[PDB]
Amino acid sequence: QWDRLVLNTPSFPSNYWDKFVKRKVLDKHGDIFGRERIAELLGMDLAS
Amino acid sequence: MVVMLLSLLEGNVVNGMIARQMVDMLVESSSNVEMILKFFDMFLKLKDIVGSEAFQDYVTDPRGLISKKDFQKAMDSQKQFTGPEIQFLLSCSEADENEMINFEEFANRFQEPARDIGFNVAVLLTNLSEHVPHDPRLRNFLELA
Repeated sequence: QWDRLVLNTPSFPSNYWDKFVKRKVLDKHGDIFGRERIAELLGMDLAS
Repeated sequence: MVVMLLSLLEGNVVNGMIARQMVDMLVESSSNVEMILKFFDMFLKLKDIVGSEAFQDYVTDPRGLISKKDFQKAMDSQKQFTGPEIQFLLSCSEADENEMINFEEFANRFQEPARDIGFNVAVLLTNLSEHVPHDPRLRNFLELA
């Protein structure tokens, strides 16, 4: 419930060897959540 | 039919003559088995997608109905079925006024009667796979089912 905060933060994968984990999660769950709810939840912009 | 096949497979040793004959049966009737398995998994994934929140937000009418074009584009955004599968689902779905579809009834129409035959096919495939190991053709049937 407290890790919910860093879902949408742009500095989520900092201090961690993987920085594209957000993109990988987006790629594997866009087919389920329309990619827009994933963008909103994990705090990216698709066009950006 | 699947009950007869299971009864024939009963009492069969690993890599038995009857088991090999049934595998040759399956590779002879590959296309038919693929169509049947595709039917079952297509309606299973259809029931899963009907309950998905993406399809829920695609649904807009307050009368619990999804349009034909909205239905097609929702399954396109899910990107789980191929195009002919989308057309087949559209054909199977009921067409009300202005091509209006009841997703709940469409999902729950073919799941109760097909449950028993799907379970029996699963039993047959599991029995065949666990009694005939190292079989690429039966592995292909497992991947399809």
